Amino acid sequence: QCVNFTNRTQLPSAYTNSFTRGVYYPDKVFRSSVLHSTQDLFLPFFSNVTWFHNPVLPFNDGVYFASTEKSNIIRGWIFGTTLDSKTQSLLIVNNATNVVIKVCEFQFCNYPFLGVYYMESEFRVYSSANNCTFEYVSQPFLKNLSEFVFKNIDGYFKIYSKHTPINLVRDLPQGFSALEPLVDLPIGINITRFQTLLALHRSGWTAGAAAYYVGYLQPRTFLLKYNENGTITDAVDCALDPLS
Amino acid sequence: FNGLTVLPPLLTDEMIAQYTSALLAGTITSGWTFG
Amino acid sequence: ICGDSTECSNLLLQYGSFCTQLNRALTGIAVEQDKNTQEVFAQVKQIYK
Amino acid sequence: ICGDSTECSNLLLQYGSFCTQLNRALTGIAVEQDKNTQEVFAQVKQIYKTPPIKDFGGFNFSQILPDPSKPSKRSFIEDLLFNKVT
Amino acid sequence: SSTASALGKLQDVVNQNAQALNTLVKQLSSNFGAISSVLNDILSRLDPPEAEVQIDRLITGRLQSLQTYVTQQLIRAAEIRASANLAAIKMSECVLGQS
Amino acid sequence: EAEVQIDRLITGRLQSLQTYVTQQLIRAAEIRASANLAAIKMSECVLGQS
Amino acid sequence: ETKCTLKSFTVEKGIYQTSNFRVQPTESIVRFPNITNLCPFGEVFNATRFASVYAWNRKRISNCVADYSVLYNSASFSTFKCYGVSPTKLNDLCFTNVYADSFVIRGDEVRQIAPGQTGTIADYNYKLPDDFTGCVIAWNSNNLDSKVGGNYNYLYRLFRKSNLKPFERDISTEIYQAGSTPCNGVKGFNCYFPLQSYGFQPTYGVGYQPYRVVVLSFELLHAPATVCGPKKSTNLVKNKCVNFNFNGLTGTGVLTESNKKFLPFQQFGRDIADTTDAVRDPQTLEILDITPCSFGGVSVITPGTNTSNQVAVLYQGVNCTEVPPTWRVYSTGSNVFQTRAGCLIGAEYVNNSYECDIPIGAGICASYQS
Amino acid sequence: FQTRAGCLIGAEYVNNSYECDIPIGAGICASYQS
Amino acid sequence: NGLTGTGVLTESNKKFLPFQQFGRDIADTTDAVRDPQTLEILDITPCSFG
Ligand SMILES: *[C@@H]1O[C@H](CO)[C@@H](O[C@@H]2O[C@H](CO)[C@@H](O[C@@H]3O[C@H](CO)[C@@H](O)[C@H](O)[C@@H]3O)[C@H](O)[C@H]2NC(C)=O)[C@H](O)[C@H]1NC(C)=O
Ligand SMILES: *[C@@H]1O[C@H](CO)[C@@H](O[C@@H]2O[C@H](CO)[C@@H](O)[C@H](O)[C@H]2NC(C)=O)[C@H](O)[C@H]1NC(C)=O
Ligand SMILES: *[C@@H]1O[C@H](CO)[C@@H](O[C@@H]2O[C@H](CO)[C@@H](O)[C@H](O)[C@H]2NC(C)=O)[C@H](O)[C@H]1NC(C)=O
Ligand SMILES: *[C@@H]1O[C@H](CO)[C@@H](O[C@@H]2O[C@H](CO)[C@@H](O)[C@H](O)[C@H]2NC(C)=O)[C@H](O)[C@H]1NC(C)=O
Ligand SMILES: *[C@@H]1O[C@H](CO)[C@@H](O[C@@H]2O[C@H](CO)[C@@H](O)[C@H](O)[C@H]2NC(C)=O)[C@H](O)[C@H]1NC(C)=O
Ligand SMILES: *[C@@H]1O[C@H](CO)[C@@H](O[C@@H]2O[C@H](CO)[C@@H](O)[C@H](O)[C@H]2NC(C)=O)[C@H](O)[C@H]1NC(C)=O
Ligand SMILES: *[C@@H]1O[C@H](CO)[C@@H](O[C@@H]2O[C@H](CO)[C@@H](O)[C@H](O)[C@H]2NC(C)=O)[C@H](O)[C@H]1NC(C)=O
Ligand SMILES: *[C@@H]1O[C@H](CO)[C@@H](O[C@@H]2O[C@H](CO)[C@@H](O)[C@H](O)[C@H]2NC(C)=O)[C@H](O)[C@H]1NC(C)=O
Ligand SMILES: *[C@@H]1O[C@H](CO)[C@@H](O)[C@H](O)[C@H]1NC(C)=O
Ligand SMILES: *[C@@H]1O[C@H](CO)[C@@H](O)[C@H](O)[C@H]1NC(C)=O
Ligand SMILES: *[C@@H]1O[C@H](CO)[C@@H](O)[C@H](O)[C@H]1NC(C)=O
Ligand SMILES: *[C@@H]1O[C@H](CO)[C@@H](O)[C@H](O)[C@H]1NC(C)=O
Ligand SMILES: *[C@@H]1O[C@H](CO)[C@@H](O)[C@H](O)[C@H]1NC(C)=O
Ligand SMILES: *[C@@H]1O[C@H](CO)[C@@H](O)[C@H](O)[C@H]1NC(C)=O
Repeated sequence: QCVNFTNRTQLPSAYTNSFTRGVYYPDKVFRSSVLHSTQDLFLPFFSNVTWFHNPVLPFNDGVYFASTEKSNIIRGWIFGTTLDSKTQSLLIVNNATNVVIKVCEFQFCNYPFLGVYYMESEFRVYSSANNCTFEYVSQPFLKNLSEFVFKNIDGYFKIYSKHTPINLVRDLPQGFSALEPLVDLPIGINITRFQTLLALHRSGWTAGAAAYYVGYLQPRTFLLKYNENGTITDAVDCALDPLS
Repeated sequence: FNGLTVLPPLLTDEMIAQYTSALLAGTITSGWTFG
Repeated sequence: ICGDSTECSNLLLQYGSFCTQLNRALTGIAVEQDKNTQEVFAQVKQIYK
Repeated sequence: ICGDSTECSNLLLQYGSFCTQLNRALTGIAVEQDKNTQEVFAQVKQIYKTPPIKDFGGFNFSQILPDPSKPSKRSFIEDLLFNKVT
Repeated sequence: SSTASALGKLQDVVNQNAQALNTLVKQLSSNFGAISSVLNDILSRLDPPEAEVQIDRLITGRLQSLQTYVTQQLIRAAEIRASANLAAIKMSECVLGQS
Repeated sequence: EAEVQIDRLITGRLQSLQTYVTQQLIRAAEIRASANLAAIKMSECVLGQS
Repeated sequence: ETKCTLKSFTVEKGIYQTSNFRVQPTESIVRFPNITNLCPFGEVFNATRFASVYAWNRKRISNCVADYSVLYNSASFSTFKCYGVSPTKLNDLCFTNVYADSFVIRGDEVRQIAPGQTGTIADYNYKLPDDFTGCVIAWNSNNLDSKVGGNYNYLYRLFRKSNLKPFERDISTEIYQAGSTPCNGVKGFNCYFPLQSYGFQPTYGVGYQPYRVVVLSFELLHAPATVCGPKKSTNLVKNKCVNFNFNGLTGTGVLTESNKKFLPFQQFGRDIADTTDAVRDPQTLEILDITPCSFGGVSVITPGTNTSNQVAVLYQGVNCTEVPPTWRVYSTGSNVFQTRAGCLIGAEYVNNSYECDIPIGAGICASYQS
Repeated sequence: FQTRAGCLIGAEYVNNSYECDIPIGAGICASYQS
Repeated sequence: NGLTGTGVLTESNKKFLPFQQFGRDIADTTDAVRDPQTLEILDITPCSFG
């Protein structure tokens, strides 16, 4: 259930400075008042990240996603290889009710979306799905900056998240805050490309300021500082600067 | 070499000679008073 | 030890930090040598002629 | 080396007395430390006391003599040294 | 009272001792080629005949580390004793008389 | 078994290196004693009559 | 003991270190998650049809309670051998995310299921990692996987452009170019199909009877435990040196009501070098902190065997509140004393002070008059 | 800069002479003013 | 010609006898080779590290 469109919306993907975003708790072990050095897949400091004002993008090692969103326009995520019923793909949808995750061979047309009716009943993202294995339902994931880290390691899809009230206008904030683990997925899928899902007012779609930040992850070594309460509050990248 | 390195001393031989000359001129002219 | 080999390096990894400990002593030796020479010769404040 | 393991203790036992001279050396070091302090400081036979009234021609050793006010009975400079280094 | 870093010798002696202890205790977390760094696990997992092998690897590694620590301690103690003898001499000549 | 042979080489060269370092430490102690003696001699015989 | 360690029948007046004591643990505590449910092993073991070697059927096992005694006493298993753990301790541990890989292969290739092994299916159909942990089970399946017409359902790869990384699944049936001339996707000279079909026939004897293989792979503390053994939990106690087994994490020490703040995802804690300083119990989900029960060296003070046969025993760095080597005799009514060095038993403190013999520590020293 | 001890990047070589701060080697050493 | 090694190669002024194939200096470290094609004497230096 979907028809093509003519207003070929294009997001002016500019480049901005990553600064110190993309720090997550590596392990499930409490520590306190300690400097711990660990090597893992992170987002290198002071790198460039792509900011958009719905293309298909490679996943590569991992993905850092952020949205300093107002009113929670962004809805869902789609991952896979070819995004078709031939190959297994992954779908995540977080509507006003419980978030729902599936790993299926869904069938997608040119652009999927939820749509809202104005009393809201509208969902025509995909068309068909023949066979699949895993489904999941849990609490919904979501002016406010929402950060997500997506990793695919050893048949485990780790998704970490964080939320922070934000008042700065445009640039990624000059702050530091770790990303607590949120969910693990115990299935291995050949994730290499992914999309994004929105919520348009289907009455004529009106959604153009879909501003969000995207970045890629590389394997590096970090030094982390745990305070008295065991909260990651400071980090130092290694392969950045002779001082570092 | 094979992973071994030799670092140069901080004080070059000319500087060491200069120290010795200073000591020896002082003890010729002043005596022990310069110590 | 490894002579620019990767697998040798990986095998050597599981021995812990022997090499940091080793190389921490040679530095002490070198600093000691410089101090030896300085305290033997630099007995004067000025340079006479 | 073992940490409360009968099996590990039995296995280590067949190495001979590797770690009896280890304890011997450590104890020798500790006794040496006590001897070091004793021979450095205990140069005197009695415990002399400065008189209650002090007039040393004009010199002022107050910063060096112990102050009865402090329960540690350490002088000013000694207090500074003790507080400085950790 | 004001100037800092005036007591470098004592401070760095303490630092060296602390570093030696820290590396010694940290060395307890190395596989040395075995399947684990914790002995209770291999005791609680597998059959004693090969537990002998794994525990032997642990034992040889830990012995090596301990011996190295002890030798370093001996050298440092020799240095400290030399300094203490010098201090006793200086107390005799300079404090108890004019030099 | 390549890793076994590599292990043999590694432990042998580790022993050799450690022995070298220990000998260096002992010799450094000797040289330091000699240097202290030299400093005393040069401060007591050059800078004044002994 | 001083005579024994000093190797003499005469001991001179002095202080000699003899041994060290450790407070013995009392009872034991086993605490496992309260969840109980049978683990579904029948279907993974009694599936009628099995796929080929290059399509080895993988299944994930989690959130179940499993007993391996039934898998142990089963004599029907021709081969039953484990690598990283003893088979008798399987029902004594707790894992998470178990994997079961089942398939049908050649009995002559059963030796190929081993780390650091190269064969035909070991390198071109299914490769084990060198650090494999788990168990391997195999048993004859001629009656099931062999027919008088020959079961050709079982293919296996022969030609590949390269080797296999361990734990892979390859099903790509591309034609193989065996010569300089490119096949251009067309079979012919120097162009052969990599897969070859099994011809399992009951007429063949041993060595050609097809075999059924199941491989169980585990993990070692990489996630919260979800597959515990058939053991049963029990109650917990505090302020006593006991042996504890928190969900497979073994240890010996004294537990206490902890004070630190844990985040909901955090299970346990440590400070420096694998010192687990806190645990959340699987049942109550309460934070407790662990500390090893007291221990320390012991020394003797004797006036000299030439003079008397009375001794004073010092326990180093130990609070005198709990002390009773057995030596309960020096715990009934003998004089006790406390000092910065430790606890002193057999000697009596005195008001007056004077230059002294044998020392003890922290400015306190002893002698013979008692 | 190229010196007897090796090569130095990020430091400017002057003609003056001061007391040594961070001994580099071969008789030359560095300080902070840049 | 089977002698494998890594370094920087230059022309050399050493004089081999008409029957050697390569030289070395001390402690079994190869130092100069003659090319199997042209039969000319080169020199080897290990490229720098530090
Ligand atoms: C996972 O998905 C990725 C793609 O997201 C696969 O990698 C790439 O897959 C394409 C498929 O068309 C390959 O293109 C062609 O592949 C054939 C066979 O490999 C080759 O003969 C052609 O010349 C052409 O390259 C592409 O090569 C391939 N790239 C890599 C680096 O693999 C991947 O195969 C999928 N599976 C896994 C396990 O990653
Ligand atoms: C959108 O919200 C609705 C309302 O909860 C959910 O969709 C269905 O909700 C019913 C009621 O709980 C479930 O029985 C269905 O299984 C849900 N549908 C699916 C496909 O799971 C769900 O939270 C959201 N719908 C999505 C994500 O498709
Ligand atoms: C799920 O449905 C797909 C779509 O049909 C199946 O894929 C093919 O199904 C036909 C059905 O006759 C088979 O002949 C093909 O061999 C199948 N191909 C592949 C690549 O599977 C698929 O088998 C179904 N089942 C699963 C588990 O995916
Ligand atoms: C760790 O968290 C505790 C609370 O769990 C913080 O305690 C605060 O202490 C100050 C000092 O009186 C109080 O004013 C706050 O109200 C306390 N916090 C709460 C939530 O009650 C403690 O400061 C934290 N440690 C840090 C931030 O380093
Ligand atoms: C000898 O010198 C000391 C030096 O401290 C004098 O101490 C003084 O004590 C008074 C009263 O506490 C302080 O107000 C002064 O500041 C101290 N002097 C200094 C320099 O701090 C001590 O009084 C002197 N003894 C005499 C004068 O008999
Ligand atoms: C697979 O099936 C066999 C046979 O059905 C099971 O073997 C058990 O055999 C004993 C005596 O031979 C019977 O009393 C049991 O009833 C059988 N068990 C069952 C579940 O039927 C074998 O246990 C089955 N595999 C597993 C993993 O349970
Ligand atoms: C030995 O243990 C006892 C009991 O814990 C200690 O007695 C406590 O001492 C503290 C102060 O040191 C008091 O505040 C408590 O009231 C005492 N009784 C308790 C806690 O029940 C004793 O101090 C310990 N000995 C040493 C040397 O630490
Ligand atoms: C192989 O031997 C031939 C013999 O003719 C060499 O040919 C000449 O060799 C001389 C001296 O080596 C050179 O000055 C000429 O320039 C060579 N001419 C040609 C046409 O080769 C040849 O150089 C030798 N080496 C090779 C690689 O062929
Ligand atoms: C990458 O980061 C640099 C850092 O300044 C920036 O100038 C550049 O625009 C970014 N993007 C690309 C494509 O180089
Ligand atoms: C097309 O979409 C853009 C982005 O949302 C919007 O600014 C523009 O007004 C739209 N134009 C039409 C004709 O719908
Ligand atoms: C665990 O289960 C037991 C009985 O099955 C129950 O008494 C206990 O309350 C459960 N744990 C929690 C935290 O509820
Ligand atoms: C014990 O002491 C007495 C008196 O000091 C002495 O005569 C005797 O020889 C001593 N015993 C031994 C075995 O030396
Ligand atoms: C001295 O003995 C008295 C008993 O009359 C006791 O109260 C006091 O604590 C003792 N003091 C010392 C230092 O032994
Ligand atoms: C400093 O030394 C260089 C090196 O010879 C010389 O060329 C230059 O004239 C000197 N003076 C100044 C001011 O650079």
